[PDB]
Amino acid sequence: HHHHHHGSDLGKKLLEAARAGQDDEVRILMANGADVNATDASGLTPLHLAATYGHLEIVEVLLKHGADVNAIDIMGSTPLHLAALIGHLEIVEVLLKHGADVNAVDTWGDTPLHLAAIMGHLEIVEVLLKHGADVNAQDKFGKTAFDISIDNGNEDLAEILQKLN
Repeated sequence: HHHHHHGSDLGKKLLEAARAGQDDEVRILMANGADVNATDASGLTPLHLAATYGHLEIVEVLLKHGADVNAIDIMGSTPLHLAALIGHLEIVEVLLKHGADVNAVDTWGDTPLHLAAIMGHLEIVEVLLKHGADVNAQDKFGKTAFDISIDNGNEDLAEILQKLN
């Protein structure tokens, strides 16, 4: 007649804390048994959510506790894709330092470089390239980061990418 914590429920709470920036709750939930790699049918893990929503401390805490840096969600996105899309530079850097795959592709063949390019995140583009992003990478639509940048009128970025390559 021993009762136990409800693991699924602690995982759901950990997802909530990671997206909302509740850094102490992240630590407490894992201490009580929450799966660092918890998810739901979306495949967004706590690390995906912390990377999307810009929570640097939480990204660090989750990685220390064994989060999969290269987890993929139902869209094929890794945490690095999401930090690159939303524009969280410091998190891009931390993910790369922990082994994030700089040329990971999502379900449409886009790399983090492609996503930083559409949103015009110049500093992130530079860090990705320094860490090995393939500037010539083509997504499933045949497009490079250069193509995406000029298609969206990101002329400062397109001018940079055209010199590389």
